[PDB]
Amino acid sequence: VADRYAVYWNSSNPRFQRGDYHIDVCINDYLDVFCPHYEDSVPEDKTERYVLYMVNFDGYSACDHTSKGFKRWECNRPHSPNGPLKFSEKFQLFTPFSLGFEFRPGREYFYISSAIPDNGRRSCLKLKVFVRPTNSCM
Amino acid sequence: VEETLMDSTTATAELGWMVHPPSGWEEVSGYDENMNTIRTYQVCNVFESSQNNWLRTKFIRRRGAHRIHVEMKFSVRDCSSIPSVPGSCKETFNLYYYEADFDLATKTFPNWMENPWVKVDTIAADESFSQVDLGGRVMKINTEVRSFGPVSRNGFYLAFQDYGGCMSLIAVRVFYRKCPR
Ligand SMILES: *[C@@H]1O[C@H](CO)[C@@H](O[C@@H]2O[C@H](CO)[C@@H](O[C@@H]3O[C@H](CO)[C@@H](O)[C@H](O)[C@H]3NC(C)=O)[C@H](O)[C@H]2NC(C)=O)[C@H](O)[C@H]1NC(C)=O
Ligand SMILES: [Zn+2]
Repeated sequence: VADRYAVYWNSSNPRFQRGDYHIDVCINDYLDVFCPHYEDSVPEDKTERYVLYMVNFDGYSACDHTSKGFKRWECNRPHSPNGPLKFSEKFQLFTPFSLGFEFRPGREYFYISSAIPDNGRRSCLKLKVFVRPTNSCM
Repeated sequence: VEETLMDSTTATAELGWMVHPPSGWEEVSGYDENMNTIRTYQVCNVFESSQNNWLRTKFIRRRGAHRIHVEMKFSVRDCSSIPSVPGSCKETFNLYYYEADFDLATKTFPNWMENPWVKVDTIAADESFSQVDLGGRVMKINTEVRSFGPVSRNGFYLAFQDYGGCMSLIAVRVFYRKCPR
């Protein structure tokens, strides 16, 4: 893309339906997660809600955050005002805030979600982020 | 007695504060001392020389105050805990203010320098963070309060200047005292 990568986190997105959604980024690039958004004319039953976790590979592979991940974001507002609720992650080297999140060139990071109304925790929506080595990034 | 003129923690939206150099301060999601979600600002260009990063708040209505108090909550990373240590890394930032009868601030309007901006002080942290801890965050957020008082105009802006540090401006609370006595 460019420097910011938009990810529409919903089951209708063909990118997630193919199950291998991943993005190649460089340090300081951003990830913008767009939560499922529905107009007010929806019974909130077909409305998707998720809790997003940052997990390790095994957690990513099994769709399980337990003992292998951190709760990251909550898509709990399917009727937010100005468009879809949005969460952003900057692939920075050093966090200016205590135990914040740091990333390193040449490493892979993973995110998975579990539906709030719960569907079965089976084939979760997931995303792999590959932070490119310094040699690749310009 | 205390009257709040502005409090970044009650935003419940986006702060939208002005950043002179876009490559400097940036708005990011953060946490309060009592473990709560708020909007914060951070800068960490420790690999770039000649840093002079500015951050400007919205126009703040005076509401009958002359003596303004600024409560700042922040975290500053220890320059020695950051691998490539050039020597320009710093752990302090300056606070300034600029009063005006109207908003009028644009993106260039009030020059970004000590000249038109009045310096309140150079803020230092009593506790910089490197890592430590072995159970969870419990204490690492600094709290510094300063005052200034020429303020006679309808409102004023506040500005924070970074010059090569790695820090996070967690919260800013502005208030004045209108003693009933
Ligand atoms: C589920 O995921 C879908 C796939 O990502 C989402 O579809 C995308 O919705 C976006 C709207 O936020 C579109 O982006 C732009 O939106 C603006 C509206 O302000 C339009 O004008 C633009 O034309 C449109 N495209 C751009 C970037 O110019 C995406 O285009 C659209 N993707 C496609 C092609 O399907 C769904 O919104 C999302 N739905 C749920 C359930 O939340
Ligand atoms: Zn790839």
